[PDB]
Parts: sequence; structure tokens; C-alpha cells
Amino acid sequence: RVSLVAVPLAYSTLPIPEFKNNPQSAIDNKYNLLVANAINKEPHMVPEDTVDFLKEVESRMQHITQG
Amino acid sequence: MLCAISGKVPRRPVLSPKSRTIFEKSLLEQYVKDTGNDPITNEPLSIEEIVEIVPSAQQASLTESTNSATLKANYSIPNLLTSLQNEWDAIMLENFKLRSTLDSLTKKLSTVMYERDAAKLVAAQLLMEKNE
Amino acid sequence: MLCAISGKVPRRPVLSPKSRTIFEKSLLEQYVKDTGNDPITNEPLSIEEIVEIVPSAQQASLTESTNSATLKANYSIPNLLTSLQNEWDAIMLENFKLRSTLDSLTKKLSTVMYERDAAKLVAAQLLMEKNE
Repeated sequence: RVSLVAVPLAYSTLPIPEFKNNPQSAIDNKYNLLVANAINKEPHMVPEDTVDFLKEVESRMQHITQG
Repeated sequence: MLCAISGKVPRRPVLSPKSRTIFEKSLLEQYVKDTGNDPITNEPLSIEEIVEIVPSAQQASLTESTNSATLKANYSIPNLLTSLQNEWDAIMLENFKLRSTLDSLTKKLSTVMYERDAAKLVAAQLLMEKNE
Repeated sequence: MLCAISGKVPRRPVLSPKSRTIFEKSLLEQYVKDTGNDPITNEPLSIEEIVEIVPSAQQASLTESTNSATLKANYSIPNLLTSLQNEWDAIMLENFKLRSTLDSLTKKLSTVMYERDAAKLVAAQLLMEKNE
């Protein structure tokens, strides 16, 4: 059993953006999936492990943006 | 000196002691009564803390005589009403421009925020798939 | 104008000089005859001091020659002007808040764009390390 957790999109106060018509990358597919979930009001479910990998990715991004 | 809210020359100038800034009395009193804060510093401000600036007699005579001398050429009620309408239109154009820009920027921001979260998710998933 | 005791339009209006307030003559006179005090300030008041207001016969004759159109017109130029001023004040406050918001939103958008690009860089790096 992989427990799924809902990632809270912080953008509840912002208008849902349009779909990308040409999703050339995994990121763009993920973006379209988030947009579809927001349109449907469905939460974006991820494995519980992914939340910890998200925290590590955020730590790497911080080091990048400090330049 | 201009009111920090209206950008016009005030008729009853007041100073906020927090921001040390000049405002029109009515505007500042309304903003404080709504928010309880100074509109610039956002520090808490009361209506009693507002300092009403006393105009010197030369300032009173200048405000009356600038109004008088320049309205004198178009002082007829019909010209006054026409000027009022044109000024309202100018204000409404500015408000519309502001609102339109805010809406466009909000849509763009929403897009970019979705892109950022999508990228964070894809990064975390690649990190998982690499650590398996 | 309303009587401060009854909250109704008085049939014989009087002014108390102490409270500077309108009352019904009978109510005020009786109150004084019983208590010797003004009903709002509780200051001593005498019946001789009460200034009875005369409803001017001119008032009636002036409401005659005010056209029925102008009495049916549920507008007064003072009230229209004050409504326009309250609108102007509100729109000035709105435009101020719009500008402040738009600035904050621009700064936020720039920040989010930097975060997006940092996420994309981390993702691309993990992908490259996964393919090698």
C-alpha cells in the first residue's frame, strides 16, 4: 500500500491558468495535469515519499536562487 | 505638496505621524477607519493621532485665488458641469487601465505559479526514480 | 428635524439653549416643570429660557413655489454633490490600493519566475544524471 497525500496548491486565490497546447516536456505535462485537477477541483495526489523528495528539491532550488 | 492617495493638491491637508506624509483629510480618515493602519507604512494609526495642518493665511488666499483666477475663465455652471464629467471620465479611464493591468498580471502570475509547482513535482519524482 | 425625546417630527418645535437640541414643546416644558433640568445635558433649565421655534409662514410659501417637480425630485444638489464626493473619495482609495497591489504583484511575479527557473534547472540536472 502506497499512501497518497494531496499536495496543497497554494494558488487557491488565483485564477486557473490555461492548458499548454504543446507540452514539450515532463514539466509541461505535470503543469497540464495540475491545471486539469484545478479545473475539476480534484486534489493532486502524490505518494507520501514524494513529499520528502519535494523538500529536498526545494532545498536545492534555494541554493540556486541565492546567486 | 500633493496628497499621497489622490495625487492632487489637498483642501484640508493632514499629516500622518507614522508615515510623516501629507494626505487629504477625508481620504486618510476613511482609510484609517477602514483598515486601522497608515496607508504607506501599514503601521497602526488612529484618527486622533492625525495632525491637521493649519494653512497660513497666505496659503488660504493662494488656494482661493488659484481656484478663483483659473475657474474665472470657465466659471459658468455649464462649463463646471462639463469639466466635472471630463474629469470623471479621466479617472474612470485610469481605474480601468489599473484594473486591466492587475487582471492580466494575475493571470500571468497564476500561470507561472502552476509552472513552478509542476517543475518542483517533476524534480521530486526524478529524484525518487534515481534513488530507487 | 426630529424631537430628541420622541424621535418624531415635532408639532410645536422648541430649542433648548443648553443642549442646542430640538424638542416637542409639551414634552420639554413638562420635563422642565417636573425636573428643572435639560433632558440631554441635565443642566438646569428654566421655561423662560426655552426658545420656541416658529415654523415660518414663509417656509410654507417657499414650499409652494418650489415646483412639485423639485419636491418630488428625491434629490438635493447638496446631497448629489456629497454623493459624488463620496464616490470620488472611494475611487481615489481604490486607485491607490490598485497601484499598491499591482506593485506587490509585479515583485511577486518576478520572484515566482526565479523559483520556476530554479526548479527547472534542478529537474534538468536530475534528468541528465539519470540518463548518464
